[PDB]
Amino acid sequence: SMHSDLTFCEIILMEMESHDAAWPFLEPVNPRLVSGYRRIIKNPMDFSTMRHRLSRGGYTSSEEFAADALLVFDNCQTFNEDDSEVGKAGHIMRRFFESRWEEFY
Ligand SMILES: CCc1ccc2[nH]c(-c3cnnn3C)nc2c1
Repeated sequence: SMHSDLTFCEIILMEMESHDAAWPFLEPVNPRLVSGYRRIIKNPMDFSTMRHRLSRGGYTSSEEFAADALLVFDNCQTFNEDDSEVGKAGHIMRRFFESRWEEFY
């Protein structure tokens, strides 16, 4: 299970999930709602997958956790136009994440 040294990552992820701009990223991009996603995006990532991976010990380091957070935002900017609702949400969430991360790094 999660090592206590990563509790700060657990908190950041919780805070991300609570943000209104997080709605596109809470669960895996859902083929019932979004077509052609995995055709383009080879490494999907979302906050629920991160939350479960973190809790079960699937992140050894904060670097691995942050890499998955950045994958959420990188995938979003690959798939979505910057002026789309989901594209804008991704940029909000990247800034929110980086601002919390930079309190530690
Ligand atoms: C469950 C509600 C919902 C509906 C549409 C969505 N679209 C995206 C998304 C994420 N990254 N790219 N897209 C297009 N998340 C969504 C969530």
